[PDB]
Amino acid sequence: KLHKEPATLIKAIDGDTVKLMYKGQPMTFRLLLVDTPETKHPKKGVEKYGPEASAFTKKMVENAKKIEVEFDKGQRTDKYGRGLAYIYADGKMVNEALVRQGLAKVAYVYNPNNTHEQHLRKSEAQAKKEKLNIWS
Repeated sequence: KLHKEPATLIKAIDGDTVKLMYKGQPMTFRLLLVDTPETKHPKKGVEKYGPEASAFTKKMVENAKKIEVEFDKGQRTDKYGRGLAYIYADGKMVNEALVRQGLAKVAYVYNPNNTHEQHLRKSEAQAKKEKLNIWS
C-alpha cells in the first residue's frame, strides 16, 4: 500500500516539477502521471497554458500548510534524478488538481507507477467535457 510522507517546499519550478526538502535532502520532484504545458520545455520553449499550469502548481504548494509526497510502487527517481511522486497540498493531490482544471493531460503510462491512473483519467474526461483551458 502507498503512504504519504512529509516534505518541505523549497521552490516550485514548473507546472510538473517542484523542488522539495525530502528526508533532509533537497530534491527535484516530477509529478507522476501528468504532462503539463511547459514554460521551460527543451525544444518548444513556453507553450500555451504553460504560465497558467506553472502559476497554479506554485499557488497550490506555496499556500499549503502541509506538503506530502506519496511514492508509487515502482522506481522512485527517474533517469534525471528526479523523485517521481504524487504531491499532496493539504490533502489535495496537486497532480489531480491540474488535470481537473484542464491544465494537464494524463501522461502515457505503462511502467509500475500507475496506481492512480484511472482516477486521473476520470478527472481529465470531466475537464475535457467541461471544455476547460487546454480543452477549450
